[PDB]
Amino acid sequence: SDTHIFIIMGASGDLAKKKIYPTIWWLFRDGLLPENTFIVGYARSRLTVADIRKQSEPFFKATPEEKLKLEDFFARNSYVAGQYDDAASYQRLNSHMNALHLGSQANRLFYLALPPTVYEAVTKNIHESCMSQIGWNRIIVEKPFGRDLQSSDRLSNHISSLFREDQIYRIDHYLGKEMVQNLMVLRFANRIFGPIWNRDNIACVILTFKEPFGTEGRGGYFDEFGIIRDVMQNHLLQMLCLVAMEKPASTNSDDVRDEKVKVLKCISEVQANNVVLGQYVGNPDGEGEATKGYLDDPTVPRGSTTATFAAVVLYVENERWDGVPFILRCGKALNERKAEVRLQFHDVAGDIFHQQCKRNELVIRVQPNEAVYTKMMTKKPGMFFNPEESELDLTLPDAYERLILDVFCGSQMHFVRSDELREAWRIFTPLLHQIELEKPKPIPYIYGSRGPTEADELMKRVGFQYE
Amino acid sequence: SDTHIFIIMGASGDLAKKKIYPTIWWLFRDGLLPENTFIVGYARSRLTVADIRKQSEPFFKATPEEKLKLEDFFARNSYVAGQYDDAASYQRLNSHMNALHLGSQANRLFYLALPPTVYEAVTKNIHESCMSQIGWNRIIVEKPFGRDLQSSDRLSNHISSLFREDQIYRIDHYLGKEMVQNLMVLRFANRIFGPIWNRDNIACVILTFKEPFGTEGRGGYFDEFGIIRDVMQNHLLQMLCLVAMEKPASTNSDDVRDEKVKVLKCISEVQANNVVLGQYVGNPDGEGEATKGYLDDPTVPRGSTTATFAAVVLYVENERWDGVPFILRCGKALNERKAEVRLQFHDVAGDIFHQQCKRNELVIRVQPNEAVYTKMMTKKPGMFFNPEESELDLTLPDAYERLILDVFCGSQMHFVRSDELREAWRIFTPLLHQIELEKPKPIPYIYGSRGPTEADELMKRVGFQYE
Amino acid sequence: SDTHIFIIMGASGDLAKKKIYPTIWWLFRDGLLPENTFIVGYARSRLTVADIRKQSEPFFKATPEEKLKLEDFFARNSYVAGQYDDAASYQRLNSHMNALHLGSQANRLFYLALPPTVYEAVTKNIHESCMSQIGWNRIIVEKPFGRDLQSSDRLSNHISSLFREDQIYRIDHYLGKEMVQNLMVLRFANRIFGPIWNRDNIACVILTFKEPFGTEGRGGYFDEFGIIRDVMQNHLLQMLCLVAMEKPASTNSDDVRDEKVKVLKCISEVQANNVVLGQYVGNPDGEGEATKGYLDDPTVPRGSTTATFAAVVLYVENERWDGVPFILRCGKALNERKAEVRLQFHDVAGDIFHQQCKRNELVIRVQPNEAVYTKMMTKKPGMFFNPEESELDLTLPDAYERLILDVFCGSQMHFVRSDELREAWRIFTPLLHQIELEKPKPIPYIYGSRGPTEADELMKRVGFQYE
Amino acid sequence: SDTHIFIIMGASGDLAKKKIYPTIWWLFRDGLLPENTFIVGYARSRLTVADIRKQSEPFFKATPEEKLKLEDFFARNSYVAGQYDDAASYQRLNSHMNALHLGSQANRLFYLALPPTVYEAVTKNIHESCMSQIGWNRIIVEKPFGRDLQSSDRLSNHISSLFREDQIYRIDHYLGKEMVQNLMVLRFANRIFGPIWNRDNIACVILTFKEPFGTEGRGGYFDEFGIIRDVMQNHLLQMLCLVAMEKPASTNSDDVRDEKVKVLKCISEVQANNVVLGQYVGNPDGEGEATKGYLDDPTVPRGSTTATFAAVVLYVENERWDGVPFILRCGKALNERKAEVRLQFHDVAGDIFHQQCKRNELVIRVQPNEAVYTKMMTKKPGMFFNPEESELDLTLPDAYERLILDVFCGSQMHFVRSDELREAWRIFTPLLHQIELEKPKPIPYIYGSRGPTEADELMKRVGFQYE
Repeated sequence: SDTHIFIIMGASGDLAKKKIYPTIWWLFRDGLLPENTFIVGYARSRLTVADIRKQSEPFFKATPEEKLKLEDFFARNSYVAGQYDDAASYQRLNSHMNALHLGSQANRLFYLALPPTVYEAVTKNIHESCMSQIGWNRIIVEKPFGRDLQSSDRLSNHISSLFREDQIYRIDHYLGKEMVQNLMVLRFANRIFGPIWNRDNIACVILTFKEPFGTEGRGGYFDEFGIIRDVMQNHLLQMLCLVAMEKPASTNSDDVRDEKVKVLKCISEVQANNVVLGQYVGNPDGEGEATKGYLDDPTVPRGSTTATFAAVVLYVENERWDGVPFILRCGKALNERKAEVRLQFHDVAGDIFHQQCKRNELVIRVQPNEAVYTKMMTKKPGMFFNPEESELDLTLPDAYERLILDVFCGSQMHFVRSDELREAWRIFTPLLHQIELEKPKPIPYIYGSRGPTEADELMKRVGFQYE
Repeated sequence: SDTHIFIIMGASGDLAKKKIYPTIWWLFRDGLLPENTFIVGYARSRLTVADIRKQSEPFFKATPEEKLKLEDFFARNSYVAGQYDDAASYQRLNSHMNALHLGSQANRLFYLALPPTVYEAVTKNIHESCMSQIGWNRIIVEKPFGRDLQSSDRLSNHISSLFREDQIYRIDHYLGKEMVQNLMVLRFANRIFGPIWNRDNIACVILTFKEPFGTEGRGGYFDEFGIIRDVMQNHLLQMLCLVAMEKPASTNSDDVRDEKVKVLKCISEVQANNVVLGQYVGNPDGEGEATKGYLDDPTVPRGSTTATFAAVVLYVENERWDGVPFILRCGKALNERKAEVRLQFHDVAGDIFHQQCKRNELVIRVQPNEAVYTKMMTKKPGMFFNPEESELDLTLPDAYERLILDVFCGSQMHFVRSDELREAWRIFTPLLHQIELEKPKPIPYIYGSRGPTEADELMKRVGFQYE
Repeated sequence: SDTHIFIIMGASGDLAKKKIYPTIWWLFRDGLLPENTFIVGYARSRLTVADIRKQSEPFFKATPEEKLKLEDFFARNSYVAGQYDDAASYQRLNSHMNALHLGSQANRLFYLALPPTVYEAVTKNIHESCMSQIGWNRIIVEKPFGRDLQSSDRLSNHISSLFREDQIYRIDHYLGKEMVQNLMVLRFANRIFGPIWNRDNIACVILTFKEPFGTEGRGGYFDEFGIIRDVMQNHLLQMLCLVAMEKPASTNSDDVRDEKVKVLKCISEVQANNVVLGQYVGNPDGEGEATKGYLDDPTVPRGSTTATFAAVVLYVENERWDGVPFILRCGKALNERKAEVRLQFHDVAGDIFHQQCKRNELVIRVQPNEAVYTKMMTKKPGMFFNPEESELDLTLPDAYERLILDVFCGSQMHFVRSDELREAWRIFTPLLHQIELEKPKPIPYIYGSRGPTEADELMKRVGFQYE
Repeated sequence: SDTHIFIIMGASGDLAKKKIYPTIWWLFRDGLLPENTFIVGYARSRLTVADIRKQSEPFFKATPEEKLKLEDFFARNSYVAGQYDDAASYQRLNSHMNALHLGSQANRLFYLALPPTVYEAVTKNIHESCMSQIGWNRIIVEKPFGRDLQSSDRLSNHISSLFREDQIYRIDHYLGKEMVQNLMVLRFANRIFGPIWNRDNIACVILTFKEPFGTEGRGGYFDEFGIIRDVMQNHLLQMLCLVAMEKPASTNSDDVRDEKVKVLKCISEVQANNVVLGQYVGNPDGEGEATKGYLDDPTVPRGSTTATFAAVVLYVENERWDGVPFILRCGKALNERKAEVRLQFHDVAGDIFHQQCKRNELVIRVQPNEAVYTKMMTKKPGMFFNPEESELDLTLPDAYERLILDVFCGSQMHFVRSDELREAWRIFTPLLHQIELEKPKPIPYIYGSRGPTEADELMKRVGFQYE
């Protein structure tokens, strides 16, 4: 009902032209955005709505059946050209927004789709210039959230001195939000999985994020950060919080993020003896990009110690998870594209089936195909007592569209908080400093393989049983 | 490899010609019996193998493809005519076995398919004359096992003074042996269902055995015993033992029957305030037998207070099942054929889903259409935290063939023991004495219904939350 | 070192001269305060240090041995005469504080011991002038913290707009801090009482606070608040939070108050059917004040429905405490002085001792005679299996001295938080509004009795088994 | 009434005159024996009541006050001289017993206090001649119950072919029967110790039986058996059964021995890698027998590897005790006399006390100075959250008198059964056969020390945390 404005900061950027504009396109096409919604593209380069349309339509996946809808979408679009650290551009932007249908009363939604080196300046100018005095104001902040505990604290302190937590929306591109809700309903609305969700029954927790592609083209951008900062400290650790949390007081966003930050407070700093780092190398038997390793990219500096694979074992030190390993295994250039939560349960206390029993498993897969199945054992049909391992299944805008829909709706549950981010960086900062100080050489693994075998050895050591 | 003999006592009886000969037919046809197996029918009236063929073939369900195999099977059988209480006849039958290929060294298997009023004489004569000195001897005792604690005690004392527990096989026609193994493997090989199998999680247990037909023709025989002795005293109580048993020390038959009798030893005597007794009456809407009531059968004595339906709540007072109701609901002429084990779980402690969750259920249906499925809630596809109830499935000679194969193989796990049988009557004897002493009037219910609503009121009172 | 200043707001009040001067005197006498500490009294009446001496010496309970040390303590005292709502008075008080040894660098602590209506002006004036620019500043706020959710929210919002939670110290005079630490260590450092601290084992929780004396003198002031607001809203509910809290992430003050707030957030509003209200009436026999009832006090308004006793059942609707009653029983003019936490455990699952077992209890008595004892069953010596009830013991400035020491050391664990207080008032606000709207008549009970019988009936109804 | 006869088989032996006659003295002196109790000594040497008096009075420990009652006890006694393998002597004994006041109607109770090589003939002669046709018959059998599985099965099969389990009373001199009942009431009547009695909480179980003296003169008798067959196979393993048993269906003896044998069936055979065997050596610094080693005894054969100390770790592979070690530590000539049960509990999940908490323990000391106490952490009084470990106590004929009283009363709970003994010998037979075949050398330890250090290393290896 209320009129809204979708503000794309740095709309000329690659991310804005490939993932955000198509994602508001698909959201307006499906009728999910509020009826009165305006898109204002703001960047440094002087462009028009026609230029943005021309440069973004290939990624729109447009069809001839909806050219009228496409024209309606682009009639709601607007562009303002200005520097990110020049105030005059910001009051020009604010005057443009006020020069709209109920622009002053409109709810303003900022998306910061620009390099993080200017987040300070952009947030400083937005607070003084482009706020709305009637409707709410919300900024979407993209990763990276700094690289250390100190930098993350300084950016978070700046933003929280300007905004409040109700206005900060730190987005996580890899959070499905549907399998997360499946997790919460499964382990919180069912008594089957309630009492068994603790130390006494679960042996280990494996949180996986594999990508079959390396760092083609954009290897220099990945070099400065590494796979830990890329995936593990934010996405896999948020999945750890969702898996290991206590039952919240309610399904409110704050009541869930409190449980997540409480789980984070129980995790101690990472020790390097529980970390296996890998770096993919070219495959001689490959066909395309498989024949080029991480160091083969001309944008990667020579002798780069950046790891494209990492397996890290964490321990949530509370009553429910003390001593249970949490193996965060993520890496690039692996054999498949997988992202799942895997729980191995303990062997049954007292075996009457002559060591034929296997550990029960509960897998919550997000990528490529969503599934929730339990690998438990049922009796093999016949005339004889032996269990057999059987896979039993227990289970549409994608993750990004629904995340933007949460930002519109104000559901901040699936976004990392400030204290949550501080604990997430506290867990990993000493290990990252040690890695970037000593520069230990990562274990090379072949492109398309399963990663270094030392990661498998570490998983064996911590108490993981693989068939 | 070793030769076997299958002795059918009372082969001229209805039970033999209707259930036994087809069952051994299906066991021999499927190539499951030992190759050297002899069948020796014995009854009072003078018959031959040809007479048995003429009276039995329509119930064989044979096909023209296997008429040669049928001829081979009937060239293997034999008949002996003699009284059940004459030593000379038993000596003749023993000689008849001795006049067979390796007959003296054969394993002898006696099935008691004759009225229980003469078991006292028949077992005595069998022990006196027909016993085997080399091969094992096994007798299969058909229900009824007496009418109360005293009659069952005297019969069991006689049989155990003659034979040992390794030789007694008290058969349960309604026991699947397929879903029982599924139960044991499900709850004993899986940690998913291990910790939750107790008071803290399971709210109530429903053990159901319904039949869509009444007591046509043979209602007079049912009159003297009633539905309690007919189904509930033995079959439903064995199912209760299998559900409530502790994990045995091994998969041995004795190690399982010890747990069964231990479970029976902690069930108090049945009180009349936990029992709902009903009698099916005609459904004037008719259709067939439905328009004839229990008392409308001329074979039933006038003014018969025999209950064709019974709902009884039992409490296994031990550390695992204290306070958890065990509702045995069995009846005749009900709405459908069903035999299932249903476990309601408690509501989740602390509801963050606005009273939308329902009690989880684990259902182990024995017949028809064997299945093991849990009613647990998944996330409703959509946009919000909405739980919806979903049925998730977790799952070949019939039961009688697999039970006769148990007697052949010596597996005595699914047969009731003497101490187990004595505990079964100590739980039901006071109630039955009260019923046939005071002679209460059962609540009449229409043919084809779900039973008297007083049973539903009883289940609701004891803690069964029916949605 | 690090010189301190202890500013006692309201130096002429009864609370000051009767409890605060003795407490700080005992703190210095025991050598517990920092060596450099100054006590600056401030009130409206023109007084001196000698007037403070003459008005407060009866209550120091001093001895002639330490009269020199008493003189030393009074040599560190001072008085400032100024109105509570005069800016010049606070300016001269700030100048007086600066006119001390290392005064500007001193840590300032203001004890607000003045009537509730004046906090609004006093906090504002203190924040305007009397703040310290170098050392820390802390305020100690005496109850009442408003009369309902609205008044408490107003006062808390004012104070939080002025001060931060690190500076607000809401004092609870009834909180032992010695048996509370014993409770936390007992239930968090021991595996004996760890697993059993949940629904599955605990039947009901009784939190008790009884006084043997009535409302002599201070009767009209008690009239406007009632026993609920006086004791149950703050002290008994904090005891409930301590009993029902999960294990905090650490022993830090914030980590404990977070668990306390999470416990409070899981408690629904109090219903009038779970409340029993009593009002003590004069015991005809008596000896003294027992002859005088609540309305017999001339200062109590006629026809007062104020309850001097209250029994309230609370339910913490979370995973650990769903369905477990929390019976808060507080009252005045009862049979004995008592303040204890009593935990009844369930009956043992399966009784093999012929119903001779009583429910196990864990009692943590705070006053009188601080003790921790559990009532479990031990075998009666002899030749028989006859268990018998046995009491087994499981277990220094007073509570107020250690509470002021907490404010000096900054240990804010034992002080209620703004959100904690908001939740506490949210729980009780509808019930109190109904009480002072409908004006129910409390059940009159004899002075020196155990309270109205309806409280015992309520405990019996909710599941309390009294031997 | 119901006249009783106490037959001491082999009354001329050391065991009778040193332990049994004083025990019946103390039983009749305290008025615990039935009033019509006759004592009949029977052995080879031609003796009289006066001679038994002369040889046994020094061990009677009587007083001149009760010297009058002494004759009354000796006025009920009688003696028969006969060989143990002569039917004429046993017929004479039967006639002598029949030549008593209501001797034919009397209850006959035989004590077998004669060498085990003669038991086979003695039991046969008793069953042939001396059995009672009216009252009950009970035989008390002394250890050893054979040397291994084969001999024990032979003896038990012989006795069971002669007598039934209601007549066989296998005595255990070291079973207190007083602290065992305390343990049962503690863990079965209380929920404080109920849910914590499993894998999830208990880390290890230590079963101790120490003696400060070595083989004094009877080293030759101990040489053929060893400390395993001496104490560990029978007494410590019965303690293991009592600790690890599930809650019986009742307090009946049969229901308890059923659980004991069920626990025994869940114990795998002992492996030599979980066994530490020791042999004590003389201590130069000693004064008396401490200076003489095991091999220094002339009655001990030269080059004897008989173990006088043994530390053995067992595992009860069932649902409640999977992976929990059961360390049986017994030895002779140790530092102190002790026989206790110690249960170490796991570390609390999540330490908020900075690695200060120690594992909770529950100690049930049987001898000396019977006591039950828990070592659990309570807060150290002061100004800090630091717990301290404290010992909190949870707590008359001696053990042998109460055991004979159990035999008289028919309480068979504390006597080992046939199948119990079968499982007990099955557990230890492979290890003992390996010991007697390979003949390993035990680790020498100093007389009066704590035992070999390898035992401590084994306890630390299996999971025992020593402070």
